[PDB]
Order: sequence, then structure tokens, then C-alpha cells
Amino acid sequence: MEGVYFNIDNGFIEGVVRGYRNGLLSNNQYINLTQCDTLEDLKLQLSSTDYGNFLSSVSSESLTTSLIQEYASSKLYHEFNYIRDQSSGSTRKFMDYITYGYMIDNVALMITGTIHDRDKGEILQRCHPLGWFDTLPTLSVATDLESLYETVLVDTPLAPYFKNCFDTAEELDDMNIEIIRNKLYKAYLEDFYNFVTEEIPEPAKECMQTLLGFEADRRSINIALNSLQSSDIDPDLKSDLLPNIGKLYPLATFHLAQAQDFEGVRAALANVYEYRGFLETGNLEDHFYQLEMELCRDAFTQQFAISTVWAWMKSKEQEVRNITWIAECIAQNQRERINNYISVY
Amino acid sequence: ASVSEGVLRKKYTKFFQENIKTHLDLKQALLKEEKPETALLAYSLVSPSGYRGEPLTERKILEVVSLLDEVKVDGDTYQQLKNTFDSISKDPRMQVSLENQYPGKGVGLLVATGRELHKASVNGDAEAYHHQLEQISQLPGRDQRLSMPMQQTLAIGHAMLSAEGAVGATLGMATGYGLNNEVQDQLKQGPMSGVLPRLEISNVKGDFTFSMQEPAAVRALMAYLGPKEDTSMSSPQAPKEAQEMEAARLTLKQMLGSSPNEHLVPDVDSLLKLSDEDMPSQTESTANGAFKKLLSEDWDWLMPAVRAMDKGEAGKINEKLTYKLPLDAANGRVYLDKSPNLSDAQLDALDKLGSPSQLRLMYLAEGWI
Amino acid sequence: ASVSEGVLRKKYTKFFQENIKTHLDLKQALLKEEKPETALLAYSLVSPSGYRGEPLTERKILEVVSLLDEVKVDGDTYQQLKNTFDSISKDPRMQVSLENQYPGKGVGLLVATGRELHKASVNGDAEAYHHQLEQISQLPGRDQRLSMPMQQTLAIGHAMLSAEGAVGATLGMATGYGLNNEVQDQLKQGPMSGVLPRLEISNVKGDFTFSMQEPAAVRALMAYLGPKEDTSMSSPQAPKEAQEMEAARLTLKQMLGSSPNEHLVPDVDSLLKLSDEDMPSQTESTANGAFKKLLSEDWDWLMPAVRAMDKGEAGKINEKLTYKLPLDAANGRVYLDKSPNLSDAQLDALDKLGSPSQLRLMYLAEGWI
Repeated sequence: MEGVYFNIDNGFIEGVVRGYRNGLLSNNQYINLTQCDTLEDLKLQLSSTDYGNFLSSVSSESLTTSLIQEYASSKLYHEFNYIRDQSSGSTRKFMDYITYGYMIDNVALMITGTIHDRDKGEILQRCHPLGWFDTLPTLSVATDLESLYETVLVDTPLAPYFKNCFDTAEELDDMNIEIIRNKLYKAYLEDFYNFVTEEIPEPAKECMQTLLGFEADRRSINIALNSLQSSDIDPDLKSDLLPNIGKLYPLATFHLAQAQDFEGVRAALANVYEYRGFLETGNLEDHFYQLEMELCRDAFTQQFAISTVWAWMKSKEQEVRNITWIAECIAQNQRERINNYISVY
Repeated sequence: ASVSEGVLRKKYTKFFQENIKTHLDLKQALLKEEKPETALLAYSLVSPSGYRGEPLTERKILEVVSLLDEVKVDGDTYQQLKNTFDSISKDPRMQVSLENQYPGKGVGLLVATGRELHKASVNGDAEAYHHQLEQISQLPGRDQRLSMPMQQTLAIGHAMLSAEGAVGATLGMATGYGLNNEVQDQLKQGPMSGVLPRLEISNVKGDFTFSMQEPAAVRALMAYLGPKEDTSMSSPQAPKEAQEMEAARLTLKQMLGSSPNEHLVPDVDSLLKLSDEDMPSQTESTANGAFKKLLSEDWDWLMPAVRAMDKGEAGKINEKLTYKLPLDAANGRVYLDKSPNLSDAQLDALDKLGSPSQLRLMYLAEGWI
Repeated sequence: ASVSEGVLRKKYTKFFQENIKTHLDLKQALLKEEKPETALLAYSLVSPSGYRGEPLTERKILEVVSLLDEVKVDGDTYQQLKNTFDSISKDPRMQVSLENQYPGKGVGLLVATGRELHKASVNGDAEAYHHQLEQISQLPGRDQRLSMPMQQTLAIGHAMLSAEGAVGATLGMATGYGLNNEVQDQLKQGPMSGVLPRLEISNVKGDFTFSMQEPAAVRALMAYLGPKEDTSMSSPQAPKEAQEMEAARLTLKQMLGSSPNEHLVPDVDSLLKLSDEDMPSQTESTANGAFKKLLSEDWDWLMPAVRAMDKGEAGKINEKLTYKLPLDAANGRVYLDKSPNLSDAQLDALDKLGSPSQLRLMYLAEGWI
């Protein structure tokens, strides 16, 4: 069974990630964060959690929402780098595959900032330090997508993902880069799905398959809801952006590819059972965040599985997003919508 | 724009709470308000058959067809249907249509299995032909009061005959019931057909009463609405009995969408040919082969082709129906397309029909064209 | 800019609806309008051969070459071709060209298979040499009325000889038909050649008529347009019969693009050498080796090199044709480039030819240079 040969390499990693998991904030702790008046009260209230002595040795007057999200993200990133250093074999590969999806976002961000003639150092910060890949600041030269690819991208692990991206052969603007990036992330999700299907053991295999299914479905609905802006897009030129994985591909990405208005997307999602609860109500992004957190919560019930790393990563990112939203509502005196955090624990 | 049903059995649950088991002494319980003349109209569905020849006189579905006979808001469209039925029930021509659909009112295992796999596949196609036909009468220009429940009745009737085909093919293959009542209880879930009047028949052979939510009385009503009017029976030369049963006949034939020029004689028989003088006139014969092409190339092409034809745009059918599907080849995804290859000869014949009548499309879904 | 064909058999379908099987009594049916003198011109394609020596006189492709003889808009370019043909059909020099392409009008299994795999590969190359040659006459400065259907005929003729090579190699290897008619029916799909006049021949040996959509009559027409004019036959010293058949000869040789200085004698024989005085003069001999390099170094280099030479830019050929392809090496993708390594000696010889004549490129595609 699954508990037999797992611990030999991954028992220490699994125990440490469960110990990280036990420090996730519950509902009462978020309510205590909501009841803070100033920002120093928020610092003192966060000090009595797993975070504590993280804003020690900063200041009492240089405390800012941006500084709090920087340090709360850096703690996450150092913990992930520790767990990635303590692994080998298939787990090391799996965590590198977690890193590549942020590498794609850094590629798109650096190219987009290079188009608008911004500084190298401005784009080098706010550029998500986990997806680094050493030859990243060299993407600020030589605007043409080929003269990026034949020079620096072939030696990166993102090299097998540009097999579709060489159709247009001109200088780039803001819509071409997004078409490129969507093709990247499509090929990426299908590479990582076929990785999980063949090497990861079974109770982690099914959990990672359903989590990747939700990632593909969320990005399919986002591309279908963003592609009906002011352009003309062939359904043949749009169905190369929706991934061939998920519970809405065998036939429901077809009606997303052939859709003109918002009602076409509503009628496309009307037959998939988990969906069509989303478009007839308010903030459409919070439904994806809530369903992702419920799936990640369901991933913590399997014990001998390395789906725990992915589930804890996404849960801790949602936790940082919640603390940033609460800190914004405290610092700007906008307490009307402070209870819109997403807490499942 | 013409029909809106419901399934709320808790809004008017006082009519179904107590154990009302008598057709008599129910009109006082059906009043329930300060309205009297319009509460009798909803009672008129079961009242001529409320005493003569029935078992137990209140079956549990005979109240929901009488409770949801919603005449509370509108009392005009159902009254027009009630002025037309029982005015249609006077000629023998309706009665001889209600006697053709009725009686008087080893290697042998491979053969008997194939006779019932043919039964499960013909009725599985013809059920699907009414599902894409209840969204043609959803288009603007049609109507839904007579068109919807007439063909919702038939799609339930083909779902039961298709179920009896492969339940019988299973119990013959595994040998050489309770499954037919499990599927009969299943097809009564969800929606339910709109209420049409009762169509009572009184003649010298007795006093009969049919139901119009039976698939065999629907199938004989549309055979009556088929043929065109003649030189007699509508002229003022014969004021005898004709103009109240002929103008009632034409006001239903127009209510489907069929003009009185349209003939539409059925086809099914045990003979070789039909006749000589009632043949289709080669403009609709070329057009009926175009509709049969649209039924049997795709499951979704009949509705956007009728929608393209009501706008007078029936020459752009080859381009408004083309879409592309992927194909794994030896060189990758290729994204080829599927188009209805209507020839120019039968693309012209769809123009001379201005709009397909709903009666023509329902003979097509039954295999009568 | 010079040719635009179609395939609409439904626009003028009245000429092909009835079973018209007579060449006589067809000119009255071909009128069909208030135009008489221009409807006889489209009938002139089949009229001198409409009675003498033919089977059944109306084959099903002989009407579509006469229906789509579109003289309705323009009546000048086809008339100029009709004034030139049958004026070219007077000298024996055209007739002796139409007799060279015609007759009178174990280990032995490895050898016979290799004789027919050679046949399938020579005709598969030469068919590709006319596909990139019907997009050279698409460039500005050329013409398409005489150039396109002359070499669309040859590319169909090489596709059938290439099919007979490996169908015969299959049936000899699997032994030691209906497949040749399946590929003959397949190559008549899609587009079709433009209409050229009929080229009737009348002499003492009889009255013959060829077709010009046959690959053997095309192959003898370009052998006639090859050699230059002489001191005789165009001077006013000989007004006998020459100036109507020599100026008709030069107006087709110019219509390909060949100036009357250009000689272009063919090569194919059973001998060692050709002659002494008609040899190419070492400026085009160096240039013909450069074109053969462009045919056999890539499938796409002959068209952008002629396009670069009409602009007078035939020294930048080494740089305007270079492109890069990837290569999996032991160090990764490397993206090396492929360039036509034209030497400076044969890059100069492409300058002294101002523009390649279309007649020169069609001898090259047949292996006659």
C-alpha cells in the first residue's frame, strides 16, 4: 500500500509540512485580526501566531501594508526553499515543476515591461523570487521574440513549451504577449499532468489530478471571459489556449471556444455540474478562491501523499492574501468590507 | 412568450391535501375564492368523463392536470382551444382518424434480438427529433400553447418504446418486468405537459373520451390537420354543418403554422406507393430531402437552419452552420471543419418555402415524410 | 492580373442540363441570349472537329471546356490566341515537331522494379518543378493566359506517370488496373486548365486535330517556340508565305518572355553530343548551372530568386534566401542556417541575364537544359 515505501525518503518532509500546516489561521484568529484599530495592534496580534517575531527588528513607524506582505511572503518562500532543499528523486522534480509555473509569469512580466521601456531594476523587483532562473534579467534585451528564444530561452527549462508560439513573427505588444503566455501555460499544465500520471504514487496521483483539473478549468473560464473584448478571434485561434486537461475539455471547452457574448459562456458552463453556480452572482474570483481552498482542504486528509506540499503552498498563499486585505482595510479606514477574507479552517 | 408552466405543488396544496376521491361534490371545493364562472372552466377538463366509464374517477395525475389548468390570469387562449375542440368532434373524418391508430375500441434468437434492437434505435432517434423540435417553437414567430405539449407527449412516448426494446433484448439474450415500471416512473419526473382540452367523442358506437396526453391520440390529431380544404365545406353554398367544423379545423392548422394551401398527406402503409394526385410537387420534394439531410448529419442543425429561414436568409445555410472540430493526425492537431453540403438544387428549394410549418416538421420527426 | 478561372457548374447549368449529344444543332442552343457573333466564338473550339473522326462527338469534358470558354467579358485576348493558332498551323516545322513526340499518327525482378522506381521518382520531381513554376508567372511582369494552362497540363501529366511507376512496382514485387483509374479520376478534381485554341492540322497525310490539354501536344508546342529567327522568313525580301507564320511564331515566343535573340535548343536524344553551332554561349551555360542548383537545394528557392532578378537585384541572392532551421545536437538547439552557396562566377552570370524567360524555365523543368 501507500504507507509502505513512502517514509524511506519522504517521512521527514511530510511531518515538517504537516507541522507548517498546523499554523494556518483559523476563523477566530482572523476575527481577532479584524478587531484591530491601528497597524501596530495588527503587528502585536500577529506576534502570537506561527508568524511571531517576523516584524521584529523592523521599526515602530516604518510599518506599511506593502512591507507586511513582503515579509509574510518571504517567510513562505524561505519555508518552501527549505522543504525543496531537503528532498530528492521524484519529490525534487515535483517541486521544480511547482517552480516552473511562476517562471512563466516572470517571463511574461519581464517581456511586457521591456516593451514599455521601463527600468531593469524596477522589473527585477516585484518579480516573484521563487521562479528565478539565472538568465532572467537578460530578457530585457532584443525585443523580438525569436531573438529572445534562440539566445536565452533554449537553455532554460521552459524550452519545450514554445512549440506553438512561433506563428506571428513581428515585434510584440500587450495582446501578443498574453497569447504567448496562455500557450505557455497550456503546454505547461499538460506536461505536468502527464508527469503526475506516470510517476507519482496513487493517493497523491488522484489528488494532484483533481487539483490540476481545477487549475485548467479556472484558466479556461478566465480566457473565455477575457477573450470577448474588442477583437476578432477565430475559434481555431482561441481553442489553442484552453488546456486539454480538466473536467470541461472532452466537450465543454468546445462551447467556450465557440461563444460570442456572456450568455454564450453561461450556456456553455450550464451543463457542467460543479460550475454554473458562479456567473449569476457577485465577485466571480472569490468563487474560484473558495473552491480552491475547499479542494486544498480535502487534500489534507490523505496522509501518505505529496499533494500536501501543493495544498499547503496554495493555502499559505491565500493566508497571505487575506492578511494583506485585512491590513489594507485597517490602514485605509475602510472597515465596511473587511470580512471578505476567505477562511476554511 | 406563449407558455410558462411550473411544478409548485405547495402553492395550491389545499386542493391536494385532503383525500378527495369524488368527481361529484368537487366543484364547490374547486371554487375556493370569490370567482365562480372561471373556476368551472378548470373543472370542465374532467367533467364530461366524471361519471361514465372510468375506474375510481380520481387518479392522482387527474388533479394536477386540473389544478395546473391555470385560467386565473388568462381566460382567452384556453377558451379558444375549448371552443375549437368539441367543435372539431363532430365529423366522422376526425373519428376515422381515431380508429386507424387503434384496434376496435439458435438462429431464431439472433432474429428476435435484432427485431428489438431495431425497436430501440428507431425510437431513440425519433425521441431526439422532438427535443430539437421544442426549441424551434421557442424561436420568435412561432407559438407554444399548442406546439409544445403536443410534441412533449410524443417524446415521452418514444422514450418508453425505446426502453422496451433493449430491456426485451436483454431478457432474451440472457435467457436463451419491474424495469419497465422503473423507467415509467422516471419519465414522469421533472417537467410536465401543458393542459389541452379533453376531446370527447359521441356517436352511435357509444360515448368515448380520449386524453391528448396519450401519444396515440396526439398522433391521430395531426393526421386530421394534414390535408387541405376542398371546394366544398367552406363555401357559403353549404351552410349545413360545415363552417363550424371546417373553420375550427383551419384555425388549428394555422395555429401550427400551416397555410391552407399545404397538403401534407402521410406515407406509412403496407403498400408500394401512395396515390397519384396528392403527391408533393417537386419543390417540397427537393426540400424534404434537405430537411432529412439536416436531421441525419448532426444533432444540432435543424434549429439554426429554420432560424436562418424565417429571416429569408436560406441561401447562407452552408456557411452559418460550418464549425471546426479537432483531429489527431500523424502531423498533429489539424482543426478541420464540418459543413452541411447542401447542393444548389436543394438550396433553392428551401427558398421557395418561406418558413417551414410546424406541422411539416412534426411529420418529418415521425417518419411520415 | 491576367487569368481568373472558376468551377461554378450551376451558374450556366442550362447548357449541361439536357442530354445534348449532338455537335450539330448546338450553336442555336449555345446562343441563349441576344448575342450571336460572340457565342459562335466559344463554339469555334470544337467546330472543325465536330464531324470528322471522333467518337460520340460530345464527351462530358468537351462541354466544360466550351462552356467555361469565357468570352463574355473579354473578346480580345482569346481572339489574339485564335488569330495566332491556325496561322501557326501552316509550316511543316510545326508538323515535324508534332511527329517527334508521337508514333505514326531472381535478379530480373530487382531490375524491373528499379526501372519503375526510377520512373516514379523522375516524374515526382518534375511535377514539383511545375508547381513552383506556376507561382513564378504569378509575379508582376509575367502573364498568365498562355503560361498557366500550358504548365498545368504538364503537372497533371507527370502525376499520372509517377503513379504508374509505383503501382507497377507494387504489383510486380507482390507477384514475383483499377488503381490507375482511381488516380486518373482524382487528378481531375479541384481546379482545371484554362482554355487554349484547338490547333487543327491539315496536310497531305490527312486532317488531324490535337487537344492542347494533352501533355504531348504541349511538349511539342514549346519545342517549336524554341529556336531563334533566321535571316530569311522575316525580311520583306520573301513576302511569299512567311510573315504570317513567323510573326505568329514570334508573338508567342515573346508571350512567354523569350526575346528573338534567345535560342534554346533541346537536348534529349540517344546520341553523345548535340551539335557545334547552336551551343549555349558560356554566359547562360554558367547561368543554367545556377538554376539547376536552385531546383535541387530546396523546394522553395526558384521563385524568390527570379523575383530578386526581375528587380535587377541578382547579386543579393546569397543573403535574401538564407534562413535558419534548428538542430538537436549534443549541446542543445543550435539554429544553424541554410544558404545557397552560389559562387561569384555564377552569381555574375545571373546578372547578364536580365530576366529569365518563362520558356527557359519550362525547358529546365522538363530536363531539356
